[PDB]
Amino acid sequence: AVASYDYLVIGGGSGGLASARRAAELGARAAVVESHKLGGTCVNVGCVPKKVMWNTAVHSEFMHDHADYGFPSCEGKFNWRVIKEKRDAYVSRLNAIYQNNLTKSHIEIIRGHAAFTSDPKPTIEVSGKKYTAPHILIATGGMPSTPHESQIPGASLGITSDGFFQLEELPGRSVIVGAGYIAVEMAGILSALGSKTSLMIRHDKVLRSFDSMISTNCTEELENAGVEVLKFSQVKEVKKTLSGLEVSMVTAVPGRLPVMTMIPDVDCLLWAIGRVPNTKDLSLNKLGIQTDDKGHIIVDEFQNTNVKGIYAVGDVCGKALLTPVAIAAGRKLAHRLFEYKEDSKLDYNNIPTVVFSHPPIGTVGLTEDEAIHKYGIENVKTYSTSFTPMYHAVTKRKTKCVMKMVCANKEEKVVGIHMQGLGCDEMLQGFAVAVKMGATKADFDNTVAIHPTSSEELVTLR
Amino acid sequence: AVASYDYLVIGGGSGGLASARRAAELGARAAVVESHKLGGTCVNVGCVPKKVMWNTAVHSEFMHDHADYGFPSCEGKFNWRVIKEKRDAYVSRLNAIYQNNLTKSHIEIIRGHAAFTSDPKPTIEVSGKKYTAPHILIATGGMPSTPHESQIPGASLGITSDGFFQLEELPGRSVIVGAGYIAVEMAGILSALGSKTSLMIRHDKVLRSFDSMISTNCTEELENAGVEVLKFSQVKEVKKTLSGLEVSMVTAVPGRLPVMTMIPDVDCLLWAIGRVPNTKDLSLNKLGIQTDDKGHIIVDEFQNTNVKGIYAVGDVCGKALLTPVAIAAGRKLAHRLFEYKEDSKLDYNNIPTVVFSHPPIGTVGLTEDEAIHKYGIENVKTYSTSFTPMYHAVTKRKTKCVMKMVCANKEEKVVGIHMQGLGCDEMLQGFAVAVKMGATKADFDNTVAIHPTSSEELVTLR
Ligand SMILES: Cc1cc2nc3c(=O)[nH]c(=O)nc-3n(C[C@H](O)[C@H](O)[C@H](O)COP(=O)(O)OP(=O)(O)OC[C@H]3O[C@@H](n4cnc5c(N)ncnc54)[C@H](O)[C@@H]3O)c2cc1C
Ligand SMILES: Cc1cc2nc3c(=O)[nH]c(=O)nc-3n(C[C@H](O)[C@H](O)[C@H](O)COP(=O)(O)OP(=O)(O)OC[C@H]3O[C@@H](n4cnc5c(N)ncnc54)[C@H](O)[C@@H]3O)c2cc1C
Ligand SMILES: *SC[C@H](NC(=O)CC[C@H](N)C(=O)O)C(=O)NCC(=O)O
Ligand SMILES: *SC[C@H](NC(=O)CC[C@H](N)C(=O)O)C(=O)NCC(=O)O
Repeated sequence: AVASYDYLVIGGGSGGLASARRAAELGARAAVVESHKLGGTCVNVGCVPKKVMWNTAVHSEFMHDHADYGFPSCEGKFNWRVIKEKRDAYVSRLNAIYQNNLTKSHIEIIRGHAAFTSDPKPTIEVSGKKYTAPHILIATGGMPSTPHESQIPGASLGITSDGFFQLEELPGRSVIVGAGYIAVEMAGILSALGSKTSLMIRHDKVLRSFDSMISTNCTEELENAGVEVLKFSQVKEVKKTLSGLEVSMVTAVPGRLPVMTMIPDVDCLLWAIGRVPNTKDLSLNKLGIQTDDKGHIIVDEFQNTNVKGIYAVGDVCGKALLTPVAIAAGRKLAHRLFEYKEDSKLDYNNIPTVVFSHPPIGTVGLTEDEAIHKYGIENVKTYSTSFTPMYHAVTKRKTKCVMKMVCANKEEKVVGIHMQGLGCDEMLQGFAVAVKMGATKADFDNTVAIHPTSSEELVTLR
Repeated sequence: AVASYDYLVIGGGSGGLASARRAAELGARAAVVESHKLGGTCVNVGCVPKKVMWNTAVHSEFMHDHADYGFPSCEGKFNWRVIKEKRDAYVSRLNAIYQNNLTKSHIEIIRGHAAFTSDPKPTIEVSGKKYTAPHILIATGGMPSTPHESQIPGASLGITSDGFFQLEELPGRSVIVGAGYIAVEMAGILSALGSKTSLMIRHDKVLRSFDSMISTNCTEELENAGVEVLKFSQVKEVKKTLSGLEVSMVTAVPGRLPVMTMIPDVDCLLWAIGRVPNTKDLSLNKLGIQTDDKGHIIVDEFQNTNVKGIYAVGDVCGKALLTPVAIAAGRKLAHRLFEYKEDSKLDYNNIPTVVFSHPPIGTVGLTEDEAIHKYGIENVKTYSTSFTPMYHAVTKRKTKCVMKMVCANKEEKVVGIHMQGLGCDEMLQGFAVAVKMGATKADFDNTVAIHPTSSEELVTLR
């Protein structure tokens, strides 16, 4: 027997939840399949617990300033277990909320692991029961990458971001491998909270896909906060020792000779080297659904797979791996399918990003170099500033704020905004709305500043 | 003898500095007259020292959360003298910077008090020396209002915001009189830093000129932080006592009878009841320059006075009493006069405001009621939310975030944004650029959210 629905969603994370909820608002008879915990990566091992830990780190960093602001110093050690328990309770509250959001919307929850069957009409099986719909969304997300043993013997002795959220104590000594935003965020949290932390990167700077100003500044800020940035460095082997692990590293700086270094007494080795899509056990081959060589589901601009009636959104597709992107793509898809809006799709240009470094980073649009490639060097003008926020006027510890505006053509259309500094996490959203609207530099300069803030610096560049 | 300039600016605060510096860039031979300290109210007794004290208060409030975030509590008393000295040093650094900005621009600094003379050609005298120009800008600012003794005997025993910045110790007991932003900010700082604080207001709520949602929320947040809000209350008399002052108050709540209350043992009585323009000793009558009954210089939309070749900007005109407004009006005036741009003027609509309450307030555009008056009730739609920021997921202390979007007509043009919450101080600027550009609700909803932030709530209202 086969149960039929209007909409079957595989995965109860950001993209699947949002798409199912919007489809149900439009009248669809929907079901969500979930093998683990509702909320997916965002709620359980991603956005939310990361942010709680960032808030904890931020608090610690600021308290380094308590005597400078007139208070007796706070000479106190952090207790990781206290915040771990509170973080876990919050996650549990969210799991309950998202379950209720589906129930209240009359969306069926199917608990178990879905795979496709060979039925020519697309059908899935979950725990030996079959389900079909004219519309099936694959929203199964991804998972952290780990090196293979054949490449890096002992790599399984390391953990990933998933294991980070299972830690019950602060590691004394941490080595984070990677140079992307997850690596940066994890290193900054562990160091702020008192771990002796190193960040191992393949080149000279972190965040190399970001604007050059951000890549440079973020690297410098990491070092100024006490993160040891191990440049031009790669892990060759990991061994268990009486104390933690020993990491064998090769460093090969341009202009120097390669050198092997052992890093002893490592408590936490964290691989933050990429993400792999969760498609291996879906039985995609039974329907000929197209993937790349990494396992990502291939889609068009409307989130269609190569198979009629099958769609994919979110991290499983490998493009713009953010919660709001999964959500927006899922909602736009629901309006296309169930409101019949044939042009409903997500625009992947001008998606804003925040990285929860110390201080945070915000970016939207094109890097300076991307704009030069697109528009021509003679047709791009940048404006930038660097300053110390007035929060630090009275402190011995310092952080900087850097801002860059990238403008194109005679009208100076704002095609990119890039910044790092106190407040940049909350500052970016509104600027992203202006950029999406096609703001020019004149539109910024025509807006009266708010004083005293960091944000006014973006409307007073000259 | 009379020295001639292209541009004479009376007052070296925000408006005068900015206008003189822009005129000099355009080639004007300019001079600034200043009787006290360069930087005016902004640097010396306003924006900057207020913000330092807000940062100090904010730090204190957050440290109330230190144990909840896993650290041993910070059981420590504040030392006002520590931050007072650091604040004063910062002010001195700024005085030196603005002096240098004028010198580097080849702007003459004339030290002393200016007044007009009776010369038919507009001329000023400073320390017995006369100066003239075809263009004279009056940018003399204002000062705090204090009640007259004939109205409130003993009112001179109180202080104003000026005296707040001279305090050398934390008052044990403070009573702040007023219901506008300065009163709110001063009460919140004094209470956060440990003073037993009352805020005395004439009606039921603070910030009555702001959107109703903000007025309500700000009042509630003050009370939840421990500020005693004395509603429907007015000072009748002040007397010196062996301990501080005794404030005689009359309270007259609608539906109840009036009652007299003595408030004993008050260390600081702070009048925050308004601002008066600094025009009494300018000898404006010698040239027939027009003022209102409160002393404000009357201007047109181009900052012209009623006398050819004489202009006014900033607080002396009584409209939109903010530093960036003075600056922008002064710069626009310089382009009009010295670049010959006859349409160069400041648009006073859609000026954004932040109030440094706890948490901060941001607003731009029309209140809901102003929009209903302008557009008609049937043509205004509001969207709002209220939530607890995730910073407080792990804390026993709570603050709320409230947000309101005011939309007009079928297209839902965003004509007002109003919020209070963590981050709102840095969040508003970019939204103000969108509003100034004529954003509609669709423009907001077309912008991809940034997660997890408070700011995303403004682009996901339904
Ligand atoms: C450490 C970390 C920090 C991050 N920080 C941020 C950030 O600050 N902001 C941001 O916007 N993004 C951030 N992200 C990215 C964001 O979490 C992801 O982009 C988003 O969760 C992806 O949503 P999704 O719906 O594609 O997949 P997921 O949320 O991963 O959901 C997929 C769901 O499918 C389920 N599932 C998988 N296969 C099956 C199957 N066959 N049958 C049934 N169920 C199945 C899984 O159990 C899971 O619940 C972060 C991620 C990580 C790991
Ligand atoms: C407590 C407080 C907090 C504030 N908070 C903020 C805030 O957070 N953000 C914001 O944008 N605004 C804030 N403001 C308002 C802002 O400070 C003022 O709007 C701005 O300083 C006004 O600038 P101005 O140039 O008009 O006048 P002023 O800065 O007052 O400058 C006038 C100058 O003229 C000089 N002067 C006066 N008469 C003469 C004379 N005849 N001859 C020579 N010199 C003379 C004075 O000494 C002074 O230096 C605050 C103000 C106060 C008091
Ligand atoms: S961490 C869980 C995610 N929540 C959000 O990203 C907030 C979404 C906004 N409230 C919005 O866009 O409405 C999530 O996965 N949400 C799925 C959902 O259905 O909201
Ligand atoms: S508190 C002194 C004031 N500074 C600002 O308001 C910052 C101004 C911005 N940097 C800008 O608009 O450029 C001030 O009074 N400034 C006068 C000046 O000439 O900047």
